[PDB]
Amino acid sequence: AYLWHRTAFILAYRTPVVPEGAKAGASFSANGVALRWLADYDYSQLGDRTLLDV
Amino acid sequence: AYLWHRTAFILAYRTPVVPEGAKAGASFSANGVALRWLADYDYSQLGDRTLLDV
Repeated sequence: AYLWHRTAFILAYRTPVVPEGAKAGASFSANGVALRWLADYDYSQLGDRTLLDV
Repeated sequence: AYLWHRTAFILAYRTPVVPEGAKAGASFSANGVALRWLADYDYSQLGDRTLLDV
C-alpha cells in the first residue's frame, strides 16, 4: 500500500502531431489524456494499419 | 571569368507529375523552375519523409 501526497509524483504528457504525410488523423482522450490516432494503408500486405500514441 | 554566347549552354527542366498516391502534393518554385514536393509517412520507421525534386 502507498500513501502519498498529490504533489509527490509527476506525470508528463505530449500528444504527437499528425505529420503532413499521414493519410488520416484524429485525437482521442483516454481518462483525460489526448492521444494521436494515425492510419496508414499498407499496400504490400493489402491491409490498413492504425496507431494511437502519446 | 566566363564569356559565353547564348547558344553555348542549354538547360532542360521538367517538373515531375504528382502521382495519384502521394498524400501531399504542393508544388514550389526555385528561380522560375517548378519543383515537385510530396510527403509520405513511413509507418515502418514511425517517421515522415518529404521529397522536393525536379
